[PDB]
Amino acid sequence: KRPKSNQDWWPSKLNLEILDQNARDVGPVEDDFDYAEEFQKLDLEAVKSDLEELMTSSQDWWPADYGHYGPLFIRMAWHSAGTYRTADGRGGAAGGRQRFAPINSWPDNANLDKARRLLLPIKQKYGQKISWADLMILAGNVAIESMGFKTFGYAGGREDAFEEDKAVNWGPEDEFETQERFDEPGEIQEGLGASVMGLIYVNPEGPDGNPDPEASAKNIRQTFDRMAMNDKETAALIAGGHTFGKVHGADDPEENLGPEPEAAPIEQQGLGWQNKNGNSKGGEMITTGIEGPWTQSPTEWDMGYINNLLDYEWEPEKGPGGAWQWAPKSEELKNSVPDAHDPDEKQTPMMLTTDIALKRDPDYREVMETFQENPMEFGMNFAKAWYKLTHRDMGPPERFLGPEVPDEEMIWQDPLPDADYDLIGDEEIAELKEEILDSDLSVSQLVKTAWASASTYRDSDKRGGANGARLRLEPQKNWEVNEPEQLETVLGTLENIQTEFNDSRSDGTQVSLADLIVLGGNAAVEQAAANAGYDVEIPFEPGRVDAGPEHTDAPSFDALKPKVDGVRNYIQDDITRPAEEVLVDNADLLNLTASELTALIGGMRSIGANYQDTDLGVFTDEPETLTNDFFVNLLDMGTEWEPAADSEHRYKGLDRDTGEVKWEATRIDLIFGSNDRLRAISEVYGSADAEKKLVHDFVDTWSKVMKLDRFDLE
Amino acid sequence: KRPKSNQDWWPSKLNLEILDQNARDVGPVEDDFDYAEEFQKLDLEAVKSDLEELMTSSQDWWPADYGHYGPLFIRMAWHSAGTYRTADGRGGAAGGRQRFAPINSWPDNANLDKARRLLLPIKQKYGQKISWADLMILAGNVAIESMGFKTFGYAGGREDAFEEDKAVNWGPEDEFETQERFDEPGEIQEGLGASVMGLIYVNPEGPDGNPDPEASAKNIRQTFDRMAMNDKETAALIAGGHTFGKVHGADDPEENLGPEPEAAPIEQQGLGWQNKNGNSKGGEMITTGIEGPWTQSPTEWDMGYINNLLDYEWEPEKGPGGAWQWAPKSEELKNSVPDAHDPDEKQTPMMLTTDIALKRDPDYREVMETFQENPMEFGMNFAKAWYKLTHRDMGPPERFLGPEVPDEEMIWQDPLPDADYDLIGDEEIAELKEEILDSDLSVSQLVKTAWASASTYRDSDKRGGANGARLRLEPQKNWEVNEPEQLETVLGTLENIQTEFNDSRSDGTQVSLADLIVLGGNAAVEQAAANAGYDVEIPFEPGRVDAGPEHTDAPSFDALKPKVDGVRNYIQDDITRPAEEVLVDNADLLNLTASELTALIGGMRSIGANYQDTDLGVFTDEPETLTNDFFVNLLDMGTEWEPAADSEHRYKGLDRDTGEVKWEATRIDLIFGSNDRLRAISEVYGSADAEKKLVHDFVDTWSKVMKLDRFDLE
Ligand code: HEM
Ligand code: HEM
Repeated sequence: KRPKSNQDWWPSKLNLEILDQNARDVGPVEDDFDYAEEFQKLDLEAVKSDLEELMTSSQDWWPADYGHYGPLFIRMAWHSAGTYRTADGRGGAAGGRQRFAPINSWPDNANLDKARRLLLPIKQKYGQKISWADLMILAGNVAIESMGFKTFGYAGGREDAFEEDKAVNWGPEDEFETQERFDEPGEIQEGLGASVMGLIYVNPEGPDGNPDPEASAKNIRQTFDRMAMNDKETAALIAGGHTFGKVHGADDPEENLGPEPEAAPIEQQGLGWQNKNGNSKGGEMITTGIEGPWTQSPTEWDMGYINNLLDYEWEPEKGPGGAWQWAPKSEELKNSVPDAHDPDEKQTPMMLTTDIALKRDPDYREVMETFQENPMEFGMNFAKAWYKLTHRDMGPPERFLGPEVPDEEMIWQDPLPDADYDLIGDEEIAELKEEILDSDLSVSQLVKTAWASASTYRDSDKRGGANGARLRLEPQKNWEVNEPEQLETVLGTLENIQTEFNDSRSDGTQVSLADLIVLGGNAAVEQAAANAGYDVEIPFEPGRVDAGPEHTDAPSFDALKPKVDGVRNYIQDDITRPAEEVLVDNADLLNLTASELTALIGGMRSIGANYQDTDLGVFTDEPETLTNDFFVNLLDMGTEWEPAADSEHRYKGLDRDTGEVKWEATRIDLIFGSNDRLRAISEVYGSADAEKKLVHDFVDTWSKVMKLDRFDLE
Repeated sequence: KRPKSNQDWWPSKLNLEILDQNARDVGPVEDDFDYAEEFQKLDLEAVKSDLEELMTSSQDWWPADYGHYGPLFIRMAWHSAGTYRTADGRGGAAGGRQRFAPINSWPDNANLDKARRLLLPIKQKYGQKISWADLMILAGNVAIESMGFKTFGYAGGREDAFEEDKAVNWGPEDEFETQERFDEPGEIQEGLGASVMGLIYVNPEGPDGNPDPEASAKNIRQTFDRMAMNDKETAALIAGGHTFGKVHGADDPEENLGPEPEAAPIEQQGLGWQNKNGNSKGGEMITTGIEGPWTQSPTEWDMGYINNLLDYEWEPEKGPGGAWQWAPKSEELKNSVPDAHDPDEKQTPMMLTTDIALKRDPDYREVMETFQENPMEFGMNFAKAWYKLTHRDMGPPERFLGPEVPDEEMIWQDPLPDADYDLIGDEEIAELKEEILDSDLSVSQLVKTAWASASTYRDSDKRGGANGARLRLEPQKNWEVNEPEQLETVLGTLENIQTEFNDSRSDGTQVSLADLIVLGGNAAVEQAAANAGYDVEIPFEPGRVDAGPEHTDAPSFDALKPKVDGVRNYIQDDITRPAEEVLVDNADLLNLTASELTALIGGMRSIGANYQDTDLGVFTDEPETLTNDFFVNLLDMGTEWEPAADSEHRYKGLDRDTGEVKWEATRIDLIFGSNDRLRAISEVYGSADAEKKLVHDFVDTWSKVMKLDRFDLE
């Protein structure tokens, strides 16, 4: 048989495997392989041209609906991106992870295995010059254009992954298609982008299986919100999407379909959901168990969805697949649509409960009425929403590659202004460094501030970072954890230095505040390393610009607000998970390994950049002196730890003999002396001959983070 | 709140996580770090001195029994190495994985956490000069020595790991201290080195908690047997070991012992089994539940154990912990032992069912009585057994470091003779290759033999390999998988070449057959790459020697016989687990990553090197031509797969269109097209631009395997 993981014996075991994924890069791709350069060689048109032909080139193992694969492809692209949550920036189409488990075997993704397979020849024909990730999205764009609708634009740059993202928590559900995340529609558990396990957003039949339109709209609203989309956008996407294709439910899924890809027989070769009677189906295709098309020309762009929905009355019912769907009360629409694979046959259009919801909900109804009224208005709303949906997790404008990239930059891209001046030289740097070090700013003020600036970055959707100095703008400048008043004192001193330096210059040379913040932090760290007798030259990359409120959709940054900050030992008093889990989860967003996280926090405590300047976890007598004191003192058996009475996050380190309190700390600090893998790393650094190693590891990690968002020069 | 791994949703999903461990090296240690080197700097004498000192430096947080930690440390090293199994070479102490879960939290390791803790100060003092793995075994040694007994020797070199070995399969059970592996004592499930999940070998209370000295001996023998130990060794170890220390269990641990390390509070800093009524008590100490010493002088080496067990008779009785144990029927030995912690108290000796199993079982008594007669024979066997027990998973002599390594090289180290001649230069290396390609031996044959010669290497215990050429000796020359008669022929031709080469040498240069075997493969791989238009030169390391049958424990090599071999597509028709699972398991013994495996096999099928020259998986038109034809043809949807009629491992690839039989394959071939992650790699290599990459990735993987045992170069 198979082994048994440690998570099985102890459920609460810290999941450090998410950090290990950051150590190596599974897959056969070279380390020095620059995907950007490869795509830069791709001939996008030839690919789009080939996809054009595929659109109507039906293979027998999965005959095209209406002799056109367009609709199916669209559903595939939309699902590839639709798993995206704003809370952590994970999911999405950035890695093309729909291809790996568990996503590839999600109920909602039924038969998308066949759609991906169809792209296999083209994918092999261009090879590394196009990722599955970029390809699935482009397959949607081409599909949409081929059926008569122009797209706002397209961009390449999405690098394929070679495994699932272990960091993503898809929910508490223990079974697919079931939910334990909401008691009332619109009341889903924090951080989740769906209302049901295995589904992209909501249950197509209605909440909890009930054909309640009004209720459906509440979950549609919340789920989409948690995906960075409003009413206009949601309505446009749902309506523009269902303008094409159909839903397949010839018969009940729970009896006619085989195991999902992951549970399928090896001779299936990655496919799954094999239909008992056959998979080369047409008039018997089953996907979700719901049957029928939405419009009269499922392969053409038009006002078919909106007109069918708004101009006719619909009644709930049980379809041939035994699932909820709606039909018209009139005989006008009956048999007005040709059968997906048959000539001598017509089909009556249908409507999902989630569709009736755009009509029953009063706000979705205004928006929909507007659209029906102005096709041009609905067209662009859909064009722009589609473009945002499929590029939302790619990062700033610098990352979007190719000839079809819109000259216009959207706000959600968190655009950065150009630096219209000359970059400071090696001489100005040392100059400004001393200037800063001469101010009344402590090493802890400079470190804390630079940490607040760069720590907002998250590798999941390439958002945040220290470039742009958004830390001084809303909402970051007012986040509790950034100690607003404290931050203001520091930012003032730096802005003055920026002004003074900018004025005295007589050659167009200027220095951005965003740049000074980080530099002032490298200086503080160097100084802390100097107070311990270590000469270190921290690499500084000048070039960061200062973004303005006009380049910041303030409300969207609230998503990057940390609930826990290891480095500053901050724990919001309401988190559900234990501090350490969030610690690890946040660490993963900064691409840290268990070791890098360990060196960071450890080195930090010796310095003392704590929130509200506490001493929690500061196991040293010489603060602002970079040493391995944290590990040495933490591991001292002479000291014993116990929870602090009437405390929720505080712990006391007592002398096992005298009983006297020696230190105070949190789970963030203690986790490195309890978890077996981490304690093992704390022993290396806590050894008598490793201080220099720690100093250097801490610096490396500190430098890595400061530059995380420096995409332009990667 | 934690990501529900793909493991739960699909309990049968291939576990590629073990191959992922080979892609990266978790832990804060530099790539260019040579432990064996940092070790050479270590003043071993200083370490031993501090170790003997620590032996009588009791810590208030865990008082030293009898005022000496020696016995406890002996157990620590005992359990540290006693988890080794010859079947896969896993377990052991060569990595010191006792520190990591699940091992560190196994019921049989209760309180061993305090034992490893007592060694923290020392480990810290010496840092990278001594690994935890080497320190634990060195502590057991030093523990015995200070108790009047010299050790046969000691060798450092065990590299510290920073995580468990996810590749180890400890058993099918779903709970600790319960077994579902054996009905009758001695009918244990093959592949397992213990009779009960969570134990090192067996249950100290006898099979299923039943004090049946006879049945206990039946398992005591199969366990030690599966751990490379015979009767004499089994008796000496157990007896010599129990000549020290006692068994603790003042009360029932089932109700007086806190959570095990992994499930203990964070304040307990990695420690576990917190005594409910005072952990610093000492007098009140609970570990396994059984209470009492074996000898009247627990801190003195002598015949106390064998004397008490043989000179008197014992009877069953539930001890002060609810566990089965024995005591003297006669009241002569009553209070013959001083109390471990109470200066004003005495205590009566006790024996475990495992200690009575040695008296009852025939072949055991014979040994025990021979020992009692000759105290020296007991010594020579125990000393040598203790040395074999703590070093058998470290590899050949090449890997034994330090100033205390015995000069006499043991048989279990699988010694290799010294080349008594001059190596061959690039000049001769070139000739030899051109000469092997002039023979009538085909690429297939050459490639196949080289693989048979090296594939036996396993990273777990560093055994097997192409150096020594055991392939031509017993038992390997007669392994079904090697095709004896075929192997016979190939070697003959190679030997004739070795001959004609050595005889023509006007100097002292001579070529081993071992080198020639590997030099044949390399040249054959280059030829195959040449027929594909790629000119490649594989790096070759001359210097291997030919081992003789004299210094070869033929029987102990059966554990290296594989039941599956993807390169040659060999599948034993008795393997319980699915072929692909074994394929992965073995690939881990070779330290290959998902990618490497994939390239290896895919490239190999284009060459055609199957067991019995079958056309299984050979999806190519031009064999012995290294290309990416395997991936191109495995991925072609124009082909459909299905299980073969009346065949266990066979699958046929028909033409979706015609229905004509296109290819034939086995799960080993088809897995690369079914598993999500593996398929991701196959698509890379099967692209219209991957061939050259595959050829190079193939050579590098092949070149790697050929050198797995070349420690001498490391
Ligand atoms: C409130 C969120 C929505 C709900 C619950 C939902 C619903 C569903 C259901 C149940 C199906 C049928 C699949 C099948 O049986 O084959 C389908 C697909 C389809 N979806 Fe939607 N979806 C949502 C929206 C979106 C968006 C946001 C768009 C695209 C911008 C779009 C896309 C399409 C197209 C083109 C098809 C038909 C594919 C074909 O004919 O193969 N969907 N959807
Ligand atoms: C069939 C195999 C054996 C069984 C099931 C077994 C049994 C046990 C158990 C139940 C304990 C006591 C744990 C406790 O209460 O603290 C103990 C330990 C002890 N064992 Fe064994 N053992 C085997 C053999 C061996 C071997 C081969 C060695 C090492 C050469 C060894 C040496 C020791 C020592 C020195 C102690 C006492 C530790 C102390 O004072 O704290 N044993 N054993």
